[PDB]
Amino acid sequence: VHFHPFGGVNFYEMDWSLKGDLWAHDPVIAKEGSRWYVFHTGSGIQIKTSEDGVHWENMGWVFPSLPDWYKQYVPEKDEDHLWAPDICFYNGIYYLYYSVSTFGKNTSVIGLATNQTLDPRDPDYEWKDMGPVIHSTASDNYNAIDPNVVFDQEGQPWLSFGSFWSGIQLIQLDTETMKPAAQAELLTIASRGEEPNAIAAPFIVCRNGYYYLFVSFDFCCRGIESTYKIAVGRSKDITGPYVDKNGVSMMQGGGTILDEGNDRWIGPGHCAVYFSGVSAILVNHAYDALKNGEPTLQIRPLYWDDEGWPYLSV
Ligand SMILES: OC[C@@H]1O[C@@H](OC[C@@H]2O[C@@H](OC[C@@H]3O[C@H](O)[C@H](O)[C@H]3O)[C@H](O)[C@H]2O)[C@H](O)[C@H]1O
Ligand SMILES: [Ca+2]
Repeated sequence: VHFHPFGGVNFYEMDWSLKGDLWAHDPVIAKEGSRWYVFHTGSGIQIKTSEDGVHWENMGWVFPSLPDWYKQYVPEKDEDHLWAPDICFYNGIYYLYYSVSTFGKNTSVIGLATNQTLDPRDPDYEWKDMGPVIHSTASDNYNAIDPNVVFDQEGQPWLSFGSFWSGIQLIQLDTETMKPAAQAELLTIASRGEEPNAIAAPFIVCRNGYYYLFVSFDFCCRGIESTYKIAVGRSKDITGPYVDKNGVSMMQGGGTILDEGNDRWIGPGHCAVYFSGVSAILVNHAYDALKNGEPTLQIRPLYWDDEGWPYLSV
């Protein structure tokens, strides 16, 4: 994946029993040179770095504070937390999308920050505030949070996002601005078909002509009472229709469960999928039943069966 490069590494031959600073919620990963980076929900977007991918250490944050334009979309937040960042590399620039919102509301906005590099040791390092990308108001039937960018095979960039309300959205982005055209159409591509509509954190990857939409089912943010589950569906075309192993549409509650968690790692959710050669990994957070339900970073190798469906190794 050109926008999610990982050099010459085989994820299947790596040790993924993490150590270090592992507190994380809604993580994504990137690798530049010999450094690994994890971005996740928190004050101005939290950052962690690693030399091997096993030992992680906190590495500050993207923004010192919240850009002033946030107030145009979200009531004064005594909170300085930015949610669910997404990272991709395009034309020598790193694009970091993130969310600004208030828990339980859809008065939200997805912003964009760019940088020439992820390494603060490099003089070119500077996270630039490139403003809002797309937003939602209380009157809209979608929620503008949980962004994820994916370039289809044709090299066309797309932004998927959404949490509750009508569900998962999809919209084309322009290659020049990496923001949707003013007239781009917003497409709904997945929904539990229930009320509330507990589906969020979309992440799309293309593998052998198929587009896989990974999403999070049910509830986050409740410690040991979280019920998050990772589900997946696929489509021949990026616009859909995405369907699960049973042929059921993801617009009607369809979705093949990849991980529902257990009594030790509660509600695994908000995943990210990355490739390297034939290997792949699944990244997400899960609540630690042994540590007061604290959100913990998880990275596991992700395999694929002969029928083309993903599955985490035992
Ligand atoms: O930091 C994690 C963050 O939260 C995830 O979604 C949780 C929030 O609740 C969602 O809506 C819950 C309820 O459903 C109805 O629509 C009610 O009106 C509403 O309160 C919101 O979309 C989220 O703010 C996100 O996936 C993740 O970014
Ligand atoms: Ca995400």
